[PDB]
Amino acid sequence: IEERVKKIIGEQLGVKQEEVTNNASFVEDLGADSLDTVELVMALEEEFDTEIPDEEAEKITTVQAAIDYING
Amino acid sequence: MSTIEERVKKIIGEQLSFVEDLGADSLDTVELVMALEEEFDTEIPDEEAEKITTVQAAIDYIN
Amino acid sequence: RVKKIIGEQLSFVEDLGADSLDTVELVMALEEEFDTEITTVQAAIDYIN
Amino acid sequence: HASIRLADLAQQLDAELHGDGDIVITGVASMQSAQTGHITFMVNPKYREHLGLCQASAVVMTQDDLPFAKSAALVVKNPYLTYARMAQILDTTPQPAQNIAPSAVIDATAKLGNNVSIGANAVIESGVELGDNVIIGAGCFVGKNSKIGAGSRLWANVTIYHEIQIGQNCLIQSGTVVGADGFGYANDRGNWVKIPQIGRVIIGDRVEIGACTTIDRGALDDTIIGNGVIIDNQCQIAHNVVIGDNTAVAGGVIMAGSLKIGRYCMIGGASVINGHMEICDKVTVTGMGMVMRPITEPGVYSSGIPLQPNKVWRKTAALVMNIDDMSKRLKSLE
Amino acid sequence: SIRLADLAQQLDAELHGDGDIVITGVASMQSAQTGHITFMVNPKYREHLGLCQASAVVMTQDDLPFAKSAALVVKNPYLTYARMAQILDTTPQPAQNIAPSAVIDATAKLGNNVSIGANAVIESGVELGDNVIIGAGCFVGKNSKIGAGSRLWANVTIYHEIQIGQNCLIQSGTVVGADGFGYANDRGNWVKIPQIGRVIIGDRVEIGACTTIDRGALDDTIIGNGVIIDNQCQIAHNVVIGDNTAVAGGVIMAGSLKIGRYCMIGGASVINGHMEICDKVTVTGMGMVMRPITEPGVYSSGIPLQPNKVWRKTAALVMNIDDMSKRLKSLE
Amino acid sequence: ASIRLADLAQQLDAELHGDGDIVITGVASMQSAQTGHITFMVNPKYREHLGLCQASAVVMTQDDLPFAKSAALVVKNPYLTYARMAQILDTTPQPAQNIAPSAVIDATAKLGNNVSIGANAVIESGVELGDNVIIGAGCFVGKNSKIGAGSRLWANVTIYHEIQIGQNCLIQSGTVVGADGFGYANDRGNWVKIPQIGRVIIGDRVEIGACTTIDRGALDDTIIGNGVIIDNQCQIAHNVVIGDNTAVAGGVIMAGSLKIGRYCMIGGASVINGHMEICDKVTVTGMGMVMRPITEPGVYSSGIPLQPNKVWRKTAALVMNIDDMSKRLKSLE
Ligand SMILES: CCCCCCCCCCC[C@@H](O)CC(=O)O
Ligand SMILES: CCCCCCCCCCC[C@@H](O)CC(=O)O
Ligand SMILES: CCCCCCCCCCC[C@@H](O)CC(=O)O
Ligand SMILES: CCCCCCCCCCC[C@@H](O)CC(=O)O
Repeated sequence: IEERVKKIIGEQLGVKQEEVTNNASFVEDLGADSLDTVELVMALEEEFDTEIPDEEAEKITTVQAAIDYING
Repeated sequence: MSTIEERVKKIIGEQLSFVEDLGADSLDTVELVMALEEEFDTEIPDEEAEKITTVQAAIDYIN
Repeated sequence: RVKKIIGEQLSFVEDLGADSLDTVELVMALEEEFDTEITTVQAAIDYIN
Repeated sequence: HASIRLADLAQQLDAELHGDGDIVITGVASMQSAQTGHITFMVNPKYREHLGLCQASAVVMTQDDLPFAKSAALVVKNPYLTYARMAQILDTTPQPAQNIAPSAVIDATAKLGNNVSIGANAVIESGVELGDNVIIGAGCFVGKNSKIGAGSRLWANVTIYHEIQIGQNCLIQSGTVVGADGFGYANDRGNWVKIPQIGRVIIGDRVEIGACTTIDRGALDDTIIGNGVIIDNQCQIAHNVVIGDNTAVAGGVIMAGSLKIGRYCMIGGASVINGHMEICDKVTVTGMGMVMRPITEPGVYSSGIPLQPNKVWRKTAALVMNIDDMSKRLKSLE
Repeated sequence: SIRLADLAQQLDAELHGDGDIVITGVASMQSAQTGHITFMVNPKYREHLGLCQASAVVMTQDDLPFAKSAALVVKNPYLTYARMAQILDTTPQPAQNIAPSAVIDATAKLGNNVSIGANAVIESGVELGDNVIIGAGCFVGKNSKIGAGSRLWANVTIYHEIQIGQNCLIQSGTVVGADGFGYANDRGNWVKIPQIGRVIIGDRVEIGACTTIDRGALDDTIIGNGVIIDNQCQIAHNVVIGDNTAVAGGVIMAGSLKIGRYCMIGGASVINGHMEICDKVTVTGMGMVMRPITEPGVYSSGIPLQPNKVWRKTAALVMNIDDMSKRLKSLE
Repeated sequence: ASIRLADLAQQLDAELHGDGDIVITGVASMQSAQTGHITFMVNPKYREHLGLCQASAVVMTQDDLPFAKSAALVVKNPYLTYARMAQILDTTPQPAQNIAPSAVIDATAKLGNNVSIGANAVIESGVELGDNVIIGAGCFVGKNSKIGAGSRLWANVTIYHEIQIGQNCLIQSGTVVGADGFGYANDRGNWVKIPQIGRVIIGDRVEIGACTTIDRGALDDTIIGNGVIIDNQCQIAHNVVIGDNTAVAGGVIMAGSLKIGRYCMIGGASVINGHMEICDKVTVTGMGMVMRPITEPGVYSSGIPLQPNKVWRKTAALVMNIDDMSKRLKSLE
C-alpha cells in the first residue's frame, strides 16, 4: 500500500519514485500546484475506494500523512 | 421539532423582498429556491420559482 | 428524422457550418431523441438505422 | 462658473418646481457631498429617509418622492435623465483646445472649416477635412485624407489613421486609436505573411469612444460604427466589425473580426465575442461574457462561474474537469 | 496599376484569361468590380462566383471548373491574396523626410532614407538603421536600436535600451520597454524593483495598437523573429516568445513565461507566469492557462453563453458541484 | 554606478562576509551575473546553484551561508534587499532633464523648484507642478491639475483637467488619467451623455503601469490610496476607490463605484463588478470573476483551467446541460 500510494503521487505530481520520500512535502519539496493536491486526493479516493473528509484532506500535505490515512 | 415558517426563514438568513430590502444577487434567488427544494424535498416549477420574490411568498408556496 | 434534428442543432463542419461545441452537442441530442447511449449526415443515418 | 435661477432650470428641464424659484443654482453634486447652491437627484427610494441629511438647495425626484422631501424639489418622471440634462447645462468640462496652436503641424492641403480649434503639438496630415466647430486635442494625429464631421471633438493624444471617416458631434477620449491595421496575416509554412488592410473605419454621428480603445480598419471592406454608439475604455474592435445604432460597449471588451452587432445592444465589460457571426437587435450580454456563438433572439445572455474561497474553488474546478467521469458513473447507475 | 499577366507571374500564378487586363486594386467578392482582383478560399463559394463582378479571381486548380472570369490558379489563395495586396498596397507611410518639428538629439545616429514624422522625439544614443520610419509624436528612449526597414506608426513609445530588429511594424499607442511590474513587499508596503533589463525584438515582428511589452527585471524580455502581436496585449517582464508565434488581441501574459515557436495564442487568453509552453501549441480564445503545456496540440477552456435565466441555474449548480458529487457517490 | 561591497552592505544593513574591497559594477541574475555583479537568492532549492554562479557577491539568508561559494551579504529578506540595492545601482534614466524649449507651457502654470518637462510636452493653464517633478515627452497635463513633489511621468502620458497626483508617484507611458467615465442616461433607446465633473485623486508613492485608464468621477472623485501599485492595461472606472497599499496586476477591469480595501492583491486579468465593496486584505487570483462583494479577508478564485480541446468540448457541453443531469439525478434518488 505504501508503495502504491507513492506510485500515484509520482504519476499525479510527475516525479520519479526516488524523489517521493516519506518526509517530502507535496508543495514545498515536490512542486505541486493549487489543483494537484486536490486531484491527488481524488486519485487516492478512486484507487482505494474511500471518502476523505476535507478536515483531514487538508492535513495531508506530505506522503507519510497520506500513507497513514489510507492504512486506516 | 421545527415549524415550516422557521425552516424557511432559517434558509433565507443563511443564504443571504430578496432583491430590494435584503440585496439579492442573480444567483442568490436561484440558490435560495434550490435550498428550499432540498429542505422540503420538493420540486419548484420556474413559473412558480419566478413568483417567489418575497419572504412571505416562500412561506406561502410550501404552505 | 435524424436529418431534421441535425438541421435544428446547426459534412457537419465543411458544408453545414458547425462549430466545435455543436458536433458534440449533436451526438448528445440524438442520444436523447432516440434515447440511446460521425462527421457527416450519411454516417449518422446509416449507423443509427 | 455657472449660475442660474432654480425656476429657469426647472423650465429648461420641464420639471414641477416645489420650492423657492429664486434660488440660484451654481452646479450639480451628489447627495453626500452637496452644498448650498447645488442641485442633486434621487433615483433609489432607499435614499428617501436620508433626504434630510442633504445640504443641497434642491433635489430632483419623482411624485412619490415628494412626501419625503426636505428641500426644494424638482419633480419629474425620470430623474436620471433630467440629471443628465442639468449636468449638461451646468457642465464645467473645459475644451480639448481653443483656436489654432502655433506648435501644431497642419499641412497646407488640409481643409479647415469654420471656428475649428487645434491644440498644441497636434499633427494634421494631408488631404484632411475638419468640419465646423471641430476641436482637435493637443498631441493628436490625424492621418491622410481623413474627415471628421462638424462638432466632433478629440481629447489630447488621440490617433486617427488614414482614410478614416468620422461623423458629427462625436467624442473620443485620449489614448484611443482609430484605423490601425487589422490583425490580418496569411500563413506560409509556419511564417506569417502580412495582409495589407486597405479598408477603413466609418464612424457615424453622436458616437462617443473611451480611452485607450482600438478600432481597426477593415481588410478590404470597412469597419463600421453606427450612430449614437457609445464605447468605453480598453476595448478592441477588430477589422470589419459592424456595430448597430445606439449599441453600448462597456470597458475591456474584445471583439473578433467580421462581427456584426445589431441596434440597441448592451455588451457588458470584459466580454469576449467571437468573429464572423451576428448578434441581433436588443441583445444584452452580461459582464465577462463568452460569446462563442451567434445570437438570433433578443434578450439577456450570460456566462461565467463567480468567485469562491480558494480552497473551495480548487475542488469545484477539479470536479468540473472530471465531469465526463460523472456522467459515465450516473449513466451506469441506470 | 498592373497588367493581369505581369501580376500573375509576380504571384507565380497560372493565368487563365485575358492577360492584358488592367488591375487597379484589391477588393472583396461581394463588392469587387471591373478593374479589381479578388480571391476565394471556401469551396461553398463556387456556385456564386458568376455574381462576382471582379475582373479576376484567385483560386485553385480544383476551383478552376466553376471559374466565371479570368482566373489565377495557385495553391494558397489566401497567401496569394496577401502578396497581391502588398503589390497593390494603398497604405501610406508614417512619415517622409525629417520634420523640422521633430526633436532629435545630437548623439543620435541615422542611416539612409530615414524618415521621422512631425513632433516626434528621439533621445540620445539612438541608432536608426536604413529606411527606418518613425511616425509622428513617437518617442524613442536612450540608446535604443531600431533595425533596417522597421516602421513605427504615429504615437509609439520605445523606452531606453530597446532593440528592434529589421522590417518590424509597430502600430500606434503601443508601449515597448516600460518598467515591469516589480515590487518587493516590505511589510505591507511596496518597494520598487528597478527594471534594468530590456526588450529584444527580433526581425519581421509586427505589433498592434495599445499593446504593452515591459522590459525585464535584470535579464531581458524577448520577442522572437516573425512574431505577430495584436492590440490590447500585455506581455510582462521576462516573457520569451518563440519565432513565428502569434498572439491575438487582449492577451494577458505573466512574467517569466516562455512560449515556444509556431504557437497560436487565442485572444483574451490569460497565461500564468514562471512556466513553459512548448512549440507548436494553439490556445483557444479566453483560454485559462494556469499550468505549463508540455506537448503540442490544441487546448481550450470556458463555458459559453446561455440565456440569462439558464446561466443562473448553470452557475449555481456548478458552485455546488461538490455536494452533487457527494450525492452521486452515496447512491453507489 | 560602481560601488564598494562593504559600503553597499552598510546601506543595506547587511552582514558583509568576504572581501569588502570587492567593486560592484551592477546587479544581475544568478544565471547571468559575472564579475562586478551582485545577485541574490530567495528559494532554498537554488542553494546548489550557488556553485555555478559567477557572481562576486550573493544576497542570501544566514541559513544559506554554509552554501556560499563567494562573498555574501546576509539579511532577513533577500528580495527586499534586492529591491534596495537595485535602486542604488539603478541604470534607469529620467523621463527628461529640466525644461525642453520644444514644450508648450501655459503662462499661468505654477512650477516648483527643479522641475523637468520633456520635449513637446503640453501643460495647460492653472497647472501646478511640485518640486523635483518630471514630465516625460509628449505628455499632456490638463487644466488646474496638481502633481505632487517628486512625481514623474514617462513619455506620452495623459492627465486630464482637475487631477490631483500626490508625492513621488510614477506613471508609465500610454496611461490616461481623468477621462470621462462611462456615464450615460438612456432616453427611449438613445444615449444622453452625463458630463463627468468629478476628478481623480491619486495619493502618494503610487505607481501606475502603461496603457492604463483611470477615469474621473461623475460627481464625486475617483480615489487611489497611497502606496498603491497598478500594472498595465487596467481599467479603473469612475468613482472607484482603492485602499492604501493595494496591488492591481495587469488587465484588470473594474466597474464603477467599486470600493477596494487596504492591502488587497488583485490578480491579473480579473473582472470586478461595481457598486459594491471589498474588505481589507483580500487576494483575488488571476482571471477572477468578482461578481459579489467580499466581506471577509482571504483568497478567492474562479474559472476552470485549460484542457485538451476534445476533452474541453465534452466538459463544456456537460456543464451547459448540468441542470438536466441534476434533475435526472434527483429523480434517481
Ligand atoms: C469565445 C471567445 C472567442 C475568441 C475571441 C478572440 C478575439 C481575438 C481578437 C481578434 C482581433 C482581430 O483583429 C483579429 C480577428 O479576429 O481576425
Ligand atoms: C462579473 C460581472 C461584472 C462585469 C463588470 C465588467 C466591468 C465593466 C467595465 C467598467 C465600465 C464602467 O465604466 C461603467 C460602469 O460599470 O459604471
Ligand atoms: C495565492 C497568491 C495569488 C496572488 C494573487 C495576485 C497578486 C496580486 C498582484 C500584485 C502584484 C504584486 O505582487 C507585485 C509582484 O508580485 O510583482
Ligand atoms: C489565469 C492564471 C493567472 C494569470 C495571471 C496573469 C496576470 C498578468 C499580470 C501581468 C503583470 C505582470 O507584470 C506581473 C508579473 O510580473 O507577473
